[PDB]
Amino acid sequence: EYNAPSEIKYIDVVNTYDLEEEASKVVPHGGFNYIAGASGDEWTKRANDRAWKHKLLYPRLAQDVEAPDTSTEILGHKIKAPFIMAPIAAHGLAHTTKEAGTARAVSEFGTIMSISAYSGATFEEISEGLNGGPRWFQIYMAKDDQQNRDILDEAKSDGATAIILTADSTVSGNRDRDVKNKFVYPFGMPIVQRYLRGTAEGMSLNNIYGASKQKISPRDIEEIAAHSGLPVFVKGIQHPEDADMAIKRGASGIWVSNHGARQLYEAPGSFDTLPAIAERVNKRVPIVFDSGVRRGEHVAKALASGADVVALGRPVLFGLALGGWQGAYSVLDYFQKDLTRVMQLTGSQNVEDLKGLDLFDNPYGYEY
Amino acid sequence: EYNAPSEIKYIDVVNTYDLEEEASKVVPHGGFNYIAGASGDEWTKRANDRAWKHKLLYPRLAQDVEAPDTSTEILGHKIKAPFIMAPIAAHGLAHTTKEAGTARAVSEFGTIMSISAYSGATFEEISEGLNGGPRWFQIYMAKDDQQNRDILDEAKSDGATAIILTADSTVSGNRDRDVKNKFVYPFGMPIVQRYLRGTAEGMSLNNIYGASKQKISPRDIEEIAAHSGLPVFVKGIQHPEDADMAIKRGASGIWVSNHGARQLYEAPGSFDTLPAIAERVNKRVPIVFDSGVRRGEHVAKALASGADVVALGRPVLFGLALGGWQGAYSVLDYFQKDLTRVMQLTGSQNVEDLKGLDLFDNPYGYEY
Ligand SMILES: Cc1cc2nc3c(=O)[nH]c(=O)nc-3n(C[C@H](O)[C@H](O)[C@H](O)COP(=O)(O)O)c2cc1C
Ligand SMILES: Cc1cc2nc3c(=O)[nH]c(=O)nc-3n(C[C@H](O)[C@H](O)[C@H](O)COP(=O)(O)O)c2cc1C
Repeated sequence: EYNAPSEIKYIDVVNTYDLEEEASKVVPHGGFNYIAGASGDEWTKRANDRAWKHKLLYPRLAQDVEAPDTSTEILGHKIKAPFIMAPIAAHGLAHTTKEAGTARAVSEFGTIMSISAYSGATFEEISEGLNGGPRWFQIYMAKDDQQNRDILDEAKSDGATAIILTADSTVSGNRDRDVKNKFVYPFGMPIVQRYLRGTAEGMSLNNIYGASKQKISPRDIEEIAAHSGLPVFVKGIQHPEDADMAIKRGASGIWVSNHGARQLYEAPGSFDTLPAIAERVNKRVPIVFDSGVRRGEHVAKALASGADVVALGRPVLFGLALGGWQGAYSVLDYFQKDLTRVMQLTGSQNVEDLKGLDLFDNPYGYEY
Repeated sequence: EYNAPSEIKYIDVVNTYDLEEEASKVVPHGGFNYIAGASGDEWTKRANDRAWKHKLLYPRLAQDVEAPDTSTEILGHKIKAPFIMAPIAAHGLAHTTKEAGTARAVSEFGTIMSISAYSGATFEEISEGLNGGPRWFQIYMAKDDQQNRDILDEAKSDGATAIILTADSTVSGNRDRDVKNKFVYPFGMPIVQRYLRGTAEGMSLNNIYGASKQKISPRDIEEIAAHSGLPVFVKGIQHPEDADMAIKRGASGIWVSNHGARQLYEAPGSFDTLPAIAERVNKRVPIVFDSGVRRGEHVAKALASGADVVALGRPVLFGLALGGWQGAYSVLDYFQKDLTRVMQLTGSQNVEDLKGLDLFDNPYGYEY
């Protein structure tokens, strides 16, 4: 009973904020609000966005720069721009082509697709979209150790070159939109088919987050690392002590995130947590940053603040919310062009130069 | 004319500070004061030392650590401990075995030897002491481009795997001890003789530095890197902007140093400059730190603050004075054992763990 959009077209992206309102006049109310919403009254989602005004870019003059190069390398992948696709469940809420549609955009653009444990697409559907493109697999710890062995084997057979252990979701955030809407996922998770015992449709949202491992410990990071023989990112980190713990427990990367503000409420905007984590990590492993990236300036500010790449989420999905629809390859291309402008105006010839930018401290915050 | 010590023996190093007074009993007065002294009234040499009290280590308990590993890697060299030998002129002022004695200690210990352009030993004599051990060559640039190509070609043919461009000595520091003692070198410098016309023997350091290039520019960093095809460190950096510049001009490493306080007077202690430089470098290239390292705690604090390795200077030369290669070796062994203790008490199993340490800010400074 779910009428997702199915039209395929390029979009002229002026900015990613307008993509949210664009789509809701076939684009189902409950699924839109599942994608767009966040915990509580969404103050921490607003914080993710307003945090970018805390540290401001300087234009830099006569820097001897032209035709900036956005390419970078992470864990042996050369990628077209320093952004990857974040792992997101249930892309079928946004478009009938679901994760296969996103994978084709990501692969055709030339970056890394992160595949959610809660994908609505089969791997063979996602694989058809990827057409050999690089992919990382995101897992939740299962209570059942055999389920963890089986899903790590699945990801490795499926050509994953890293595992993303999302650790910030041991229970659901207080997602008021989903509660008020009495939102139920309308389709299955053909990858985690080994846990929910009864039915997937008969479980709303509280019973599925509950279904996964709550008692994750550093030993789980050690055991994923040992079993997989792949680099493991720990995703959801906001406190520097968790970054040190994760690296000591064998993580190969730190993924700074608050899950798009969909988890803990009345927490900091994700960008505000990044410098303290980067200083603690002190180059030991690569850092991925997400939660609120909407502009080229945000990609630059994350790199200047210690991230190696950012991950994109909601703007890429925007095949849905509020008005008439937009989000895909056009969105990836927008971010690459947007970043190229920012590189030219900050004196940055290449992605390494972005990592050396000094930012202006704005103590007044958003209202200035 | 100059009766340097010649005895070869191991020494029991309680601390490296006591080596200074002990070396003053065996090294002729002029040469001793050339090694020990610094600019002006030595306030910035004292600052180098007192800066270590600005950021204090925490003991950490129940950290599940035993038998810490001090090994690390820099620019594809596995080394026994995260310290290398700093390039120091004229080792024959300390011991008759001169740079060959230092080279033997460094290669026997298992780290990298840095060769001063103002060595009193030939590449051949140093090569014999190294017995295949890794070496980096420190250039004091000639004004003549062809002499630079020749020096660089000789160093690379001798087996250099990096070039160190020392840029902080375009003129001498105000070294009052050497002025008062009317210090002149008592022997020749075979590597740079080509541009001294005569011999370094009987020359002041003013006149030797005066022969090297004053008008060093970013183009010089580019041209050394292009000609050598070796990674180039820029040495003497204390301001983060020079780090950004050096990297944009093709440096493969930043070497944070104030030359052991022998150059600009009434400048900060070197360790106080490190964090700002590390934050600006932001992982782009490796950082070597020097100027005042005397204890294992100093090695740990440098790594915690963004350095990949430190370079050792005066203490090693004082060891050479007191025991030739075995005395110099005794000092390197002291630093390795000293660091191992500090790793155990800080909860550090390996060198990467040291990079993740938080330090206590001491705003009272030395007198507390
Ligand atoms: C609709 C939606 C579903 C998500 N599902 C997952 C998930 O399955 N796995 C996961 O690790 N994170 C998940 N996240 C979090 C994202 O990986 C990412 O952290 C977030 O989208 C970044 O915030 P932004 O999209 O507002 O920039 C989801 C986020 C959204 C918006
Ligand atoms: C006696 C002496 C001679 C030095 N000669 C050189 C030199 O030839 N080349 C160079 O790059 N630095 C030279 N330096 C600086 C060292 O590389 C290094 O920065 C310094 O020894 C670090 O300070 P510390 O020994 O007090 O810890 C010299 C230092 C000393 C003590």
